[PDB]
Amino acid sequence: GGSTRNGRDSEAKRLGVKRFGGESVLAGSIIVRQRGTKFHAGANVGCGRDHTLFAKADGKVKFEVKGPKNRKFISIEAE
Amino acid sequence: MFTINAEVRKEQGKGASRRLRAANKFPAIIYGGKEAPLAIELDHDKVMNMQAKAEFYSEVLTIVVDGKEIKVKAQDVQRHPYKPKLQHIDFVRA
Amino acid sequence: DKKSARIRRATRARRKLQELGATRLVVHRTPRHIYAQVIAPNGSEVLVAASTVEKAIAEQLKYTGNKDAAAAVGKAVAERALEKGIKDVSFDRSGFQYHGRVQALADAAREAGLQF
Amino acid sequence: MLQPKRTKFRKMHKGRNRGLAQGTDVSFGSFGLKAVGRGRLTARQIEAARRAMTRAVKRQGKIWIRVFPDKPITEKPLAVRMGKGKGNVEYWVALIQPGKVLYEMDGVPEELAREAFKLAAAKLPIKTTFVTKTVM
Amino acid sequence: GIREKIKLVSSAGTGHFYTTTKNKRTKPEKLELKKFDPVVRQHVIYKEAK
Amino acid sequence: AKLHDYYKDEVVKKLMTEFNYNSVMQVPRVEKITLNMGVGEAIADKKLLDNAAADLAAISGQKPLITKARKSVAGFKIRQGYPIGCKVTLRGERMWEFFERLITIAVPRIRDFRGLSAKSFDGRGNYSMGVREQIIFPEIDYDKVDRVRGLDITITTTAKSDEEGRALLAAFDFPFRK
RNA sequence: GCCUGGCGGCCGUAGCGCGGUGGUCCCACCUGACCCCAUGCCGAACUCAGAAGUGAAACGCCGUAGCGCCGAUGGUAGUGUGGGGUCUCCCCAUGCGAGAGUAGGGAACUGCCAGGC
RNA sequence: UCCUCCUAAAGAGUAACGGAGGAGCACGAAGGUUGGCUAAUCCUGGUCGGACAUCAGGAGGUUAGUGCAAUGGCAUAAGCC
Repeated sequence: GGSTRNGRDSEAKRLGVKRFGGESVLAGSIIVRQRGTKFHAGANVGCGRDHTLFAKADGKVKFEVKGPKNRKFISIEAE
Repeated sequence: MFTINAEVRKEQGKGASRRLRAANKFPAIIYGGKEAPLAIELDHDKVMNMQAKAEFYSEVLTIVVDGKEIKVKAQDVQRHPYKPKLQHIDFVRA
Repeated sequence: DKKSARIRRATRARRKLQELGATRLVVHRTPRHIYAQVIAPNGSEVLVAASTVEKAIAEQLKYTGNKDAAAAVGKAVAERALEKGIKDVSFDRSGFQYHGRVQALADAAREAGLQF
Repeated sequence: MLQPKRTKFRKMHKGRNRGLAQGTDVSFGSFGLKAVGRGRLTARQIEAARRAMTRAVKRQGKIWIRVFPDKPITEKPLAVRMGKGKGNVEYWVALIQPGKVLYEMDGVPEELAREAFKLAAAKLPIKTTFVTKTVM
Repeated sequence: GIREKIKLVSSAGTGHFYTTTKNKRTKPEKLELKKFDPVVRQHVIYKEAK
Repeated sequence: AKLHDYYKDEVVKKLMTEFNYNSVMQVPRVEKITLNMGVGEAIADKKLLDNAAADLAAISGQKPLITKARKSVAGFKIRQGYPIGCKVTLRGERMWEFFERLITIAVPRIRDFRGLSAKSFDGRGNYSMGVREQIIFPEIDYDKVDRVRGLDITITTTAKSDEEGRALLAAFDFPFRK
């Protein structure tokens, strides 16, 4: 028969890279599709809707593993 | 008795180990849990004949390095996948 | 386990207050006593504490772990908080309901001057 | 025989054959037919070598088959052009790397095992060797 | 496409309206909601459909 | 009065005096016993609520739980769960009252137990009782409903009773006096 | 110094199992419930008022490696660059270098406040 | 035309008449908030309950569930009231 169909996305991964000086609201990890690979806990709580993680203060990205579940968190720390 | 004459390893790594196997010798390691492990090389044909002797694994062996007798026991043997020869032995201090 | 269920109830508001950087007035309630702790937003050091097991509070009360005891502990913790000079704390239920001794402690802190 | 009862997916990618095999030791039996060289072992070749073994040992002792044909191989029919989808699944192979013990044997004398392994090796495409159980 | 488009008309006397969808097979009653009327700048009742 | 019996007897005199055992918190305690009903896929019945609310509102004025499914998994066409049972778990003083009224109906009059009532055997700690015979009813109409006390009553019991069981108290069926 | 409670840090060298141990200091079960309140019934739970009783359960502490968990050294697989046999796969120089196993470790450590001895 | 996975080479992207599946909706609650709660499965005693209807106990730990495909999620639950 026939089985040749596919969808499209054009980004699916992080943009902030833990040295990245992201200001204001830059999407640190857009189209993660989900709050579980990365959580936002440094600059308050990101993860608005479609779980896009974004900065809330002008500063450097921070990647870290916290919690009892060994979950990965994106933080924003000041320069 | 099972005495093996062994030499210490000047260089470690995959290239050095393949150079040993090209020169018809093979690497080995001795560890005891009380002091630092010692990396040695062995004469492959002699240690092969001691493999073919079936009592190689049960009893206590004697490795001579620099004139020093070390009482060991064969823990595991890394064998070549499709040839009779053998690549690596680890010895636990007995 | 009742303590584990209480921690599961408390955890959502505890992490929400941790993310806001809020100084938490937490309350612990037992059948015998009630405890109040104003804790700095880092969560590691306790700024102000007032307990029913403290003898100065406990000697004035007919029964420890009463609603009157909860009001006395809330008044005491708000008095020591205003003596320390800190204000604008956020109240943590710590898994309990806002009812009875917990509500009485928070109402006494609000009356004595600790604003939420 | 030796086609799997179910598969998660009907067809696979072609892939490439790996470096060296896992399962080089003689584990269950006392003698083994180790592989020296790469190739794909068809289920029909596996069955033919098994029958040669079993009749050579006269259905005595016990024989282990350590490999399984879990990869479907598709072939296009005759006089059809390229494209128009992937072809129909025709037969099943096991990817063999050097050092893979293919068969195992126990309960027989060693020379009878060698004769049975030689008659199986005459049916297999890849070069094989006789191996014996070794303690480590 | 069983759901069909309806209006919600302000009860504050203005011409302002919202639009939404509703299925009359399961919800035949008229939908009433307190919505913001930007002409009046207050939250008022919105009920009437097209 | 059975709560006063539990507080009073078998505990306080002899084992307290001669040879000490550790705790009245360690001796087994009767927790909330329960009763359940098991009606079919019909929803139109009111008889289940009638009997359970009668046994509850002979003293109280409350209603039983109408239970649909704890499991919420159905082999029928509707997976959501139809209301197909009643629950009354007994409670404190009313628990002891219901246990006492069950004893004072079943025990002192030999009516129910013909032969050996224990036929299905396994070990792990279950006592459900289904009489299938109407033992008591509070109204003047003794038996007008379709249900004949087929409901199960669950008592949880480590059925061993070893020391004074095999000493003097077995179970069986000879009413005697002093 | 010891024990207990609360809030953390760190998240299996942190847990589970087995055995022992603690009591109107503290905490748990526990007493009662019209009343502050709640059960689609449930003073189970949530609450409130607390004369007695035991720590039995839970919880805390200690011991035990049985299971989880961590885990080298050496070797192997892979691979960047350059070169070489190649029919579909490898080899050499050099750089990086696992995973699984092995020896072994492991019955957490720590900060603030409060209470009793 | 749109969505999900793989191909796709550990950033994004990436073709074939390549390998598999779905969508052209639904919901005024199936949205918001507050308060509360935790599954699948297995072993047992009892009314047609029989292997699976409903209770009670134990084991287990998310093997469940998500309005609908697949993927990534989810216990502070986004799962249930």
